[PDB]
Amino acid sequence: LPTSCNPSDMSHGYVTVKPRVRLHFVELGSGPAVCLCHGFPESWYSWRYQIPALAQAGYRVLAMDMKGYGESSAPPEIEEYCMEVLCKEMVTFLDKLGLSQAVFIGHDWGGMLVWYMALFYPERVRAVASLNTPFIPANPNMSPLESIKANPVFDYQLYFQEPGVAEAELEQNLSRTFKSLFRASDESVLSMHKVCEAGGLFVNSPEEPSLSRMVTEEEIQFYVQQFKKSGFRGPLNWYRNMERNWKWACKSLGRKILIPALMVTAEKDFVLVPQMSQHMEDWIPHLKRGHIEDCGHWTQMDKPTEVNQILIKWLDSDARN
Ligand SMILES: CCS(=O)(=O)n1ccc2cc(C(=O)NCc3ccc(NS(=O)(=O)C4CC4)cc3C(F)(F)F)ccc21
Repeated sequence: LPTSCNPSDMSHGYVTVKPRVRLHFVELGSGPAVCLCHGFPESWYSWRYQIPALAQAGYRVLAMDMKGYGESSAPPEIEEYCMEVLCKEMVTFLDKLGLSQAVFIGHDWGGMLVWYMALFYPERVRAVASLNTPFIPANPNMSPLESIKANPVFDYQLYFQEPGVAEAELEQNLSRTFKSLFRASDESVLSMHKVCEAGGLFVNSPEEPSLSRMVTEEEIQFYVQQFKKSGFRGPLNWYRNMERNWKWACKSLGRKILIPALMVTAEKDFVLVPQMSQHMEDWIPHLKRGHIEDCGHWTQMDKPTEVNQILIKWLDSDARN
């Protein structure tokens, strides 16, 4: 396994981007700035195996707690977690740190964020990479309800819409929540089908799940502590802005993303499947690719060595000049 991170041994940074919104991050290394942006429901610590490797490779790594998570502010309002707001906060973040650009690397919902940073704020994005999450143009004549409603692997996302409902389930037992979610693809205890009909993500999963081969008890306990601070409302709110996000995305008009870009697919991610990235080169002329076999949704901890190799090779060729 690559070198990991001990939270107590990190430099912790805090930037107040607006009076009630402060973003926390950890920072390691010297060199071009690289901002890592985690997904749902994760932490800066999801990048624990990349942070040392990227610093050693000659980068200044900034690994965020995204809005709603960890030591970052978690306002309760849904609209505080739309992509327009979140992106403009990340621009302010760069402004406050005095960074003209950074490389943005995201996974999951953080991958969605870094694509829209590249699309709308390219002057601030040196280069962009996404783990798992594709860049899909907005169709200015089609409702975000129709698309998700089709693919049955997206049913749990409907369960996540009504405020308070999934929160109660996810907050009931945090240790069970993280052990149930953070599993390799072959170790899954969840069906992402008729979650609503089942009446919950965990209705039919072990009350005392085993520990995945991917994670230690101590690592699970770090997530548990973190989610004691603000719980799951802020995190879930990222899923509750589909219409708002679509309307914003439509404002890009025809425009392409013309900066250096990297799309990394994960063979065993059965939600964010590799095929969803097909034809991204139509919108992103300088796209490069990587692909990780035997890799489920939790890319950084499932295949940390492979992630590190792919990102370092791409950073050295395409982000440093
Ligand atoms: C085309 C972009 S998009 O489709 O709108 N999109 C962009 C980002 C994005 C994220 C999620 C998400 O649920 N991510 C969380 C997630 C994502 C995946 C899985 N598990 S799985 O069943 O896919 C496994 C890989 C086999 C579980 C979970 C969860 F909810 F439990 F945390 C879903 C959709 C997302």
